Amino acid sequence: PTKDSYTLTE
Amino acid sequence: CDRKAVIKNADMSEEMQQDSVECATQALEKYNIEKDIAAHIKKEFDKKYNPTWHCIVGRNFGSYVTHETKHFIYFYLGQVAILLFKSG
Ligand SMILES: [Cl-]
Repeated sequence: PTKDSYTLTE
Repeated sequence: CDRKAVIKNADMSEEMQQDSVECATQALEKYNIEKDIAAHIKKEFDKKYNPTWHCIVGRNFGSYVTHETKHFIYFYLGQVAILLFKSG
């Protein structure tokens, strides 16, 4: 059971 | 010295989010180079919570990854961003 995620720095 | 921890996105127990922050805190105390910080955190989480974890540590990056549910956190320790997640 998996999910996709974004991250971004300020 | 005392960097403010700020969680930006978490898909994990509140227990582990505190463990992440604490473990990243120890890593930043021990190491200055981002890849060494990331290695320390990744290896501790492989031990404490079973493989396979991945860790990115930096001041400027964006990411798109696939992680097991309940095993993803993205937080700032001071001015340093830490992405830690399980996939595999
Ligand atoms: Cl560095």
